[PDB]
Amino acid sequence: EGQLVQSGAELKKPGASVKISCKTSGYRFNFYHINWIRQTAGRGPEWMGWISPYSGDKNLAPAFQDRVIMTTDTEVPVTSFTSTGAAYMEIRNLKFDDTGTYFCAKGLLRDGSSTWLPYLWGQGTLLTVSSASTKGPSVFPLAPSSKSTSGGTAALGCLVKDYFPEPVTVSWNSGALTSGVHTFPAVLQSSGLYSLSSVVTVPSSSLGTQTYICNVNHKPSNTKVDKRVEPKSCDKGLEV
Amino acid sequence: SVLTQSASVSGSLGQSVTISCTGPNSVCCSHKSISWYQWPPGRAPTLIIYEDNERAPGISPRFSGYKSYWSAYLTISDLRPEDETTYYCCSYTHNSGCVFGTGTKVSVLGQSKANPSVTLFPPSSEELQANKATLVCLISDFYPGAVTVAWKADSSPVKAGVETTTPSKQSNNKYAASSYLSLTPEQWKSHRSYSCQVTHEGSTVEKTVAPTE
Amino acid sequence: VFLGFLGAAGSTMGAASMTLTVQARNLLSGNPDWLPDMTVWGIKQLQARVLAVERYLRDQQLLGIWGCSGKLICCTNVPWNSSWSNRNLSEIWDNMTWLQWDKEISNYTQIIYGLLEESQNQQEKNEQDLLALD
Amino acid sequence: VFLGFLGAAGSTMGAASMTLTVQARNLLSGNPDWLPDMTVWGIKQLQARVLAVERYLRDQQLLGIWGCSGKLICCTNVPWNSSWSNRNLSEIWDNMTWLQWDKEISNYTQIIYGLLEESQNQQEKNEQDLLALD
Ligand SMILES: *[C@@H]1O[C@H](CO)[C@@H](O[C@@H]2O[C@H](CO)[C@@H](O[C@@H]3O[C@H](CO[C@H]4O[C@H](CO)[C@@H](O)[C@H](O)[C@@H]4O)[C@@H](O)[C@H](O[C@H]4O[C@H](CO)[C@@H](O)[C@H](O)[C@@H]4O)[C@@H]3O)[C@H](O)[C@H]2NC(C)=O)[C@H](O)[C@H]1NC(C)=O
Ligand SMILES: *[C@@H]1O[C@H](CO)[C@@H](O)[C@H](O)[C@H]1NC(C)=O
Ligand SMILES: *[C@@H]1O[C@H](CO)[C@@H](O)[C@H](O)[C@H]1NC(C)=O
Ligand SMILES: *[C@@H]1O[C@H](CO)[C@@H](O)[C@H](O)[C@H]1NC(C)=O
Ligand SMILES: *[C@@H]1O[C@H](CO)[C@@H](O)[C@H](O)[C@H]1NC(C)=O
Ligand SMILES: *[C@@H]1O[C@H](CO)[C@@H](O)[C@H](O)[C@H]1NC(C)=O
Repeated sequence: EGQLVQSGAELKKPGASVKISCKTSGYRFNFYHINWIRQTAGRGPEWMGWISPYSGDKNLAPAFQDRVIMTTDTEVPVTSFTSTGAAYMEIRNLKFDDTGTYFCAKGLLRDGSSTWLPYLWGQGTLLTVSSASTKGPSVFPLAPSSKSTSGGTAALGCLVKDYFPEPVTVSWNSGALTSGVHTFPAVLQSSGLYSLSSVVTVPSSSLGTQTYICNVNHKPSNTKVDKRVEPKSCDKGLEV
Repeated sequence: SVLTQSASVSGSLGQSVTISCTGPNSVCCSHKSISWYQWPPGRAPTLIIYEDNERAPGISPRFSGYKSYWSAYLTISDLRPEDETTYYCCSYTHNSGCVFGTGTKVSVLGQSKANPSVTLFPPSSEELQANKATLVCLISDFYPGAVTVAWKADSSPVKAGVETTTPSKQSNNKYAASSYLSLTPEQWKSHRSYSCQVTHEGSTVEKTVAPTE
Repeated sequence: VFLGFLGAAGSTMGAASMTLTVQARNLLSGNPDWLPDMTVWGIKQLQARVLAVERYLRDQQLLGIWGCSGKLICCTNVPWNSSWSNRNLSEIWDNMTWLQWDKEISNYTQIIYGLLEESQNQQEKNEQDLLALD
Repeated sequence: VFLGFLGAAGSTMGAASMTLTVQARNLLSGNPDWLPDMTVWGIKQLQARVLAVERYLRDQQLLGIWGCSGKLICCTNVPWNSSWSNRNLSEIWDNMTWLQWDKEISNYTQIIYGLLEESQNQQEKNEQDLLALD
């Protein structure tokens, strides 16, 4: 029942350093090794290294012997079988090849030939090594569109445009709407801009009984945009 | 990665499929343990085969492994629609870390094809306040991973401001993509109708809007 | 590794199997010498160390009625049931403690004793009697 | 058929042999819990359940000194004597109870224990020692 949580998204410059957390729960933190593996589009995935919270024994890749430093706290036992530890990792000498999604995971077994093998993975943490600046997004509403004229389904969403740092998560009506929520990936402009959209398929009869507000939460820039999509349609297939 | 796998692998419905995994003399894929990873790109992967032909708990016995003297093999019986994703192999020891391979994309065909859903959007009034214009062409629920999108201003081709995404797998075992067209208010006012054409491998869906309507 | 009495309570079942004599030798003889003759206080601890040997003899009767009898490791002929802990090998002996094991078996543990006392010696002995005449 | 504890007291010896564990499991553990500390009344029942285990251990010593040792059915190498119950097979196991059997054997029962304790392990063990060197 180990439900691990990593750190948040951060933006850094080349040659600087960044520290990523790896908070655990639901299992004995000192009973398993903690692996760390990255995923960069330049060289695919690469195993970075594992560490032992119990015996204090770490093991890195010879390419990460100088720039990666992994630390662990002592576990905080909640019950006789549950503890809440933490595993941090600092990486220095940031280059362009160290841009991607990083992971920490739980060791496999406590004894045998494959003990440290990663079984329970974290959700991940994306890092972008760039000398550019943090720029907030520009959030627009989307006009409703017909999806099935005979069925009567509308499609309305929000448009996040032109943000340089890490991507953004969006909720609907303070997270009260999950049915029909479909989120599109970001773009890559020639200047290095990222921009995406999100949409939801709403009933055409749901125009005087429900209200749809999209909530954009850009964390590296520490901004939030709450937009109200107008129920007035403009697609000729949707007014019916 | 000196650990070389198969290039790109397809398959049929309800049949078997085989994926290779081998490499360098140091990496002879012999006195070392081999594991397999089902990797949905951008989501949570899954361990299916560990240290040898022994599979992970909960894995259906449709999967199996084999280890020769110079390479490792992955065998998949009874191909399912949810098996259509990329797999990876790793070689390791008890103390060394993981060594990923080149990769092997898997495409299980013989399934029911999907008629696409292509929808066209104009810029709204708030974007008319922003002095820009963006046509939105959304594509979803199409089976083959290949689409070609063309933008036509008054049925005349457009090359600047044309952006088209990559095919992305819908969680319902279908595919999804999109394409945008950036235009200026002068080029938005000086035309009659705008067209987004998506040429399918067996059809073609075109949507036409107009700034006057 | 020894680690003394109960040293492998949190280790794997395989590593804990390496210290069976250690847990066995310290449970039966915690000998108190009751040479002083003190009236009402002796009956309580005497009842205690008598119920101790009563429980020990109950365990010994359970380990004698089965085909197993040596106070050691032993194998039987009752097949393991897939309904009981749907797990493979090496998953049990290398990432599990005897405590959690008995906890997961506690739901189905009561019928295993019956399958060991009846499906074995109530038929194994009878087969031994009808196959020892030739 | 089970018929519970002592269910086959009037049945044949063959049918009664089908319920050995039933009579064996209920004689050793009639466990009373003596947690309350009551003065003069505890010594009587304590002496009772101590003499119980003393008699049980006497029976276990008698069943250990013989070539038999498993608390089950067992065969020996002492021949049956025609003077003891001049009866054929199937006449005993199909028209006789263990009560009447022990009654008829009670006249000659005392020497059978001696023939089992001396004519067996006082010579079987010695033959085992002088035939295990090769
Ligand atoms: C309390 O709980 C903790 C955490 O669960 C346990 O710690 C784990 O202990 C096990 C063994 O008991 C560890 O498993 C082993 O890792 C060893 C690491 O190896 C070597 O090399 C480094 C240098 O990089 C040295 O520093 C180190 O000392 C070692 O020399 C492996 O060598 C072990 O392998 C053995 O078993 C295989 C079986 O296939 C043999 O083939 C090998 O030859 C070798 O004999 C083993 O894999 C594990 O790493 C520990 N940490 C975890 C799980 O996070 C404690 O043991 C436990 N204590 C008690 C008393 O229960
Ligand atoms: C031990 O690890 C394996 C694989 O990581 C897991 O399936 C199993 O449930 C673990 N054991 C326990 C008792 O959780
Ligand atoms: C396992 O147990 C179930 C129910 O207890 C029973 O129906 C089944 O026959 C058993 N199987 C084996 C192989 O013991
Ligand atoms: C091994 O595990 C698989 C999947 O959990 C299960 O189907 C199979 O019955 C198990 N086999 C044994 C022998 O436990
Ligand atoms: C039977 O017993 C009698 C007297 O007890 C004895 O004389 C005789 O030798 C015995 N025979 C056998 C075969 O034991
Ligand atoms: C049982 O029956 C047989 C034959 O009818 C008889 O010889 C024998 O004595 C009987 N058993 C008893 C104990 O009387």
